[PDB]
Amino acid sequence: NLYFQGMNDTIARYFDAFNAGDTDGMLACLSEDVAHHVNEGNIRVGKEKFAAFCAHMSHCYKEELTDMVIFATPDATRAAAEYTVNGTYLATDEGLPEARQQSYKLPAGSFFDLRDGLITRVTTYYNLSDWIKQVSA
Amino acid sequence: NLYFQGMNDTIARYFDAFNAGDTDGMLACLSEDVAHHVNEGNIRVGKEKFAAFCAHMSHCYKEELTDMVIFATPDATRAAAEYTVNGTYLATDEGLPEARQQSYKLPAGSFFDLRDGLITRVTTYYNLSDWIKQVSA
Ligand SMILES: [Ca+2]
Repeated sequence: NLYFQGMNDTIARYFDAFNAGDTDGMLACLSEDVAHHVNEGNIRVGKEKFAAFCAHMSHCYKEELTDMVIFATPDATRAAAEYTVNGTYLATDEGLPEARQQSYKLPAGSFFDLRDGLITRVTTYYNLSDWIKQVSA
Repeated sequence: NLYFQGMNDTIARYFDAFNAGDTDGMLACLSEDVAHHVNEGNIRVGKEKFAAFCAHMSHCYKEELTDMVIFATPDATRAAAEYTVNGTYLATDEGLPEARQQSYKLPAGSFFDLRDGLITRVTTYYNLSDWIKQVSA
């Protein structure tokens, strides 16, 4: 059971870009065939969809990630991170509770597939019911 | 880029025990103060609760985990695992759909804290909406 940094630098860049509000930096970390596995949702393929997804998030939420742990990996083609999402609910996300600038804080995690240093798959996990409880009410 | 070896394979033992249906083996991987995060509002602490929880699972589901990838930190105090859950829904779990021996397959992920080689925290995520869709079919 050997572990190393693998392609973790890409994962670091990705999250750093997120915290900077830099979608361009995030997109730069992704392969053209990127499969985004939406929590409690569907699988969205490609950068056009990803950019749209980011825009949507940018409208609804203002967030910063803290307590970031990017795990050592047994395989350069895989990665994992656990962290804390801190945010403000700026504008109502369709189907979710009404936004009134609620403050929230939630544990989260992400798993990835990589190919040659680019993320080919991203799966983000968090407890949606927990979040809903915080913003409802 | 250097490597390290995680010699104490507590996480692997834990999942191996799970697969073998050996709750004793799972319990042995945990600290007396283990915090089982079902959700924010519901953190079950200790081995008595965990054993009851396994009995509950044992009643409702039969599952095997495959495609296991385990991640670590150099200090050995944090870990993550991504895998595939393959099961049969044996008996109804309160608030979930009716059990009819439906088969299901879905990805899942777990995050752990460890101290002195024992699991002190366990959190597991998966696409619940997807699961519900699968068993409702
Ligand atoms: Ca046993």
